[PDB]
Amino acid sequence: KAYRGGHLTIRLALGGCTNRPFYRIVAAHNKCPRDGRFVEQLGSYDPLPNSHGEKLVALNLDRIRHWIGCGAHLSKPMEKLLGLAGFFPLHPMMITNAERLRRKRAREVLLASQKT
Amino acid sequence: QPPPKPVIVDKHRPVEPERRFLSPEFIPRRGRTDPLKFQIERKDMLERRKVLHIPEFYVGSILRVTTADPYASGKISQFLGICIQRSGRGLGATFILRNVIEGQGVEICFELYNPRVQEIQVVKLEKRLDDSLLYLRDALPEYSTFDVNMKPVVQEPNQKVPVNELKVKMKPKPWSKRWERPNFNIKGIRFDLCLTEQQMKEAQKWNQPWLEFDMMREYDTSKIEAAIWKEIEASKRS
Amino acid sequence: VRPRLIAELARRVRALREQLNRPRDSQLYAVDYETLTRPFSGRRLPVRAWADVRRESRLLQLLGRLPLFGLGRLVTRKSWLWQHDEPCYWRLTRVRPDYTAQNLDHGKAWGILTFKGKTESEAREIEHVMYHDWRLVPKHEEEAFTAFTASVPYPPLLRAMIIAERQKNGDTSTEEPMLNVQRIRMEPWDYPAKQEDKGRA
Amino acid sequence: SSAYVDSHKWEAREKEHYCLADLASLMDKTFERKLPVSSLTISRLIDNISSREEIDHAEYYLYKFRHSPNCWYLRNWTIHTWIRQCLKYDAQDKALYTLVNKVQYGIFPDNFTFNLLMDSFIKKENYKDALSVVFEVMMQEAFEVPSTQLLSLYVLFHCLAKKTDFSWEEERNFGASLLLPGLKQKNSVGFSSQLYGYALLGKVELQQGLRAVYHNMPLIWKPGYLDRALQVMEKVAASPEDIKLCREALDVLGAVLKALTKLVEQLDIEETEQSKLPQYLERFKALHSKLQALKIESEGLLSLTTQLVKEKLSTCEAEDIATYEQNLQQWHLDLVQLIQREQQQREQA
Ligand SMILES: [Mg+2]
Repeated sequence: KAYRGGHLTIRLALGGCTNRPFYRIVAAHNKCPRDGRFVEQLGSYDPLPNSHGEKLVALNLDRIRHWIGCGAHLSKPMEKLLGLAGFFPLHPMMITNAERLRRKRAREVLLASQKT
Repeated sequence: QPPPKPVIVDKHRPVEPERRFLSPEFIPRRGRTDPLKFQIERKDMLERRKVLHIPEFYVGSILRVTTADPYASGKISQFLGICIQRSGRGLGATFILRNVIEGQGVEICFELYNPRVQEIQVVKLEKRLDDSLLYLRDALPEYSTFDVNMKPVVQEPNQKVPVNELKVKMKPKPWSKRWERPNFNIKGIRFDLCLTEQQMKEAQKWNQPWLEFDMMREYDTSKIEAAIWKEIEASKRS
Repeated sequence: VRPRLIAELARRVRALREQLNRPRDSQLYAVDYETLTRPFSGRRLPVRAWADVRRESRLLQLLGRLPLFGLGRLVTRKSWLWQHDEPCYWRLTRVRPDYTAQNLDHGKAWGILTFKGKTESEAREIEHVMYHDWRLVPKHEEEAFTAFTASVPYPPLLRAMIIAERQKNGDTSTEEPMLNVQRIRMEPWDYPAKQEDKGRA
Repeated sequence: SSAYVDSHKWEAREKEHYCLADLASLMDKTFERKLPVSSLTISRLIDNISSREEIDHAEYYLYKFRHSPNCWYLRNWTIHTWIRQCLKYDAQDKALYTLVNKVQYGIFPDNFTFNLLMDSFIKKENYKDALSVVFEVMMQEAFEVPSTQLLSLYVLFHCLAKKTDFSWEEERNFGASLLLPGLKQKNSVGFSSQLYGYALLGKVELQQGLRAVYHNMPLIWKPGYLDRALQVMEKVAASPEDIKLCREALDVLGAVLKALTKLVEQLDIEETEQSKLPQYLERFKALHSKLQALKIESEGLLSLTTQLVKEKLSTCEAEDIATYEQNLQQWHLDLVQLIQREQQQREQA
């Protein structure tokens, strides 16, 4: 299926049964379905913690750089994960969310100290 | 802002003024009778004309008519059609109209003096070289199929009668009237395709040239129509 | 193989028909100011432009009040001059109004432009002509109005990658890696676009 | 200036002598087939017109040409053919109608043509028509011309002869028109009229906001018109001669009446003009006192000073006639080639 126009995009594909999501960063077209066919599987991600408590994620740096140099747009969630990793700049929306959470926590502590 | 208004003035002198035209139903028939009948029914239709306008037209002209019908949507009936013929004289003078709609060819015979009709309108005013257009039945439907809500084509107030020089294609030979004969003296149709040299050579057999050379059957009209104009002008003055 | 002709037939027929009787620019740009909806579309306008469409007029409506639609006359991008204190304008070169328009309040016109005194040597096309955000500057105060006057480190993971690579290569290279940022001309959002590249209904 | 007004060359130069009815029918056919048409047809028609209903046909066909596939060309020589054809056959109502709804007809006379028009207005001795016309010329913003003296005389006489206390549209029109004629940096009259226009503009702003200042008027958005008037006064006092008139009293009256007891375009940091009124008035008193300490006759009526402008008027009318005959020569240059262009089509045919 040759999609008119469109553009390659490395994004998140969903797997696993219900109540057990497992994400897969994978190169695909913009018009591609969610779990539709892809071109190359790059890495994977478990949003759930392991027995150690940490969460799992894998990145294929060489192939990712290859696909970027070939040209491909990206998705905000996985780009946020990349910025968290450190191979990529940190996300401005991440900064704003962190600042909002910290302001809200300060407000909650203020309200607690006021009630007490 | 208000909109501008159109203005047009083209004044080539010996074109604009046209003078005369009489209605084809005022004149009587060759038959014998006292002109008292004629003048009384004429003044009747004239004091009716003082109300109703009968916008002047000709055969082949497109007329749109509105009439007060007892059983109709709004008790009114509106019909558009081309002029086939104007038949009869006096109050009983009528005109035939025809139109093709939904693939069906319908036609009406209108009394132009019955109070049942409300008013007349000329969507187009033209003249066909043929005096009678009864062959439009056998003609193709594409010639008769006309639009009902087409706007009135604007016509100059004082100009000559436009005569369209054309000819018409027709349905195949199995006709009802045998229009090909020379008795009708018609020219809108096209022999070259409607038939062959053999058929026209065989049909011109019934040709009788002496009809137009005869001079005792013709009906002079000069003094008659003069009196007609005189009395209609008298009725208009009074 | 069986060909098919009616496909191309209808295709080219529609091409000709739509390109012939396409809706007029003025017709589809018309707006009813009390309902704030474009006719022929039934769509509503953005809340940020509601007030500007209610109050302010269009570019051709401004240019209809002076001869030749003011060749060289100063119209400035209201949005550019509200987003930046610097003056920004349009060296309008060519103009063509729409004949079907009643007030001649629509059309196409463009030329050279300038953004914060960054004049371009290209008589290219305007963007967003139909908006009600057009402001005409008179022939006075015009010179006074138009008067106008390193690098970043790599990410931590990437610089560590390069460190390991060059350490394997064998060189010390205590220098920290950097990139060009002065080369990268970060362009603001309001940089104009290509009217011909963007389509039309 | 009867010689400056009349001109027999324009009336007896390059007449076409074609049939008005023929040209009308031709234009009707062309605009019914809605194909573009050159201005040569309209020019020949206008040159051939010799009647009132013919000028009416010309107005209708000029509307059609405005709404025709071509509108930008705007040939000023054709415009002046029409202007002469209308003014010699005495349709001032229709002239004024076209000039006010120029957006509907798009007439744009140049310096000498408009000066001839306003001289005819002087000869007929009407004021309201000339007033509306000079407001439309303010809309045009074409004042760098020998007609600047005529415009100044008109505005400075009509503002005095007006005697109208309350009219916001008219007052904004006056305040905006009093600037452009004086921008040629002439003298006391010039920059003091600029001052009075600044005062009127600031008054209109303070009384109905800055919206109408720029919405339906070509003007600048700086709200500090009172500040600009103060700047003008202080720079004049610093610097020549300043022949003054009692319109400074009108300025005093406006300032005092404003000092007397929705979208917000004004910026938050900078205070609002309502709050700036006080220091405006203190600075205005201070500059009044400075001017009287420094010229201060305030008796010479400005309309009487415009007859001394007749000197430079009669000096510049010569160069105006020179420019007009140069324009006539350019028109005779390009139009003969445009006629050969029309013959090219028949040569091809
Ligand atoms: Mg039969």
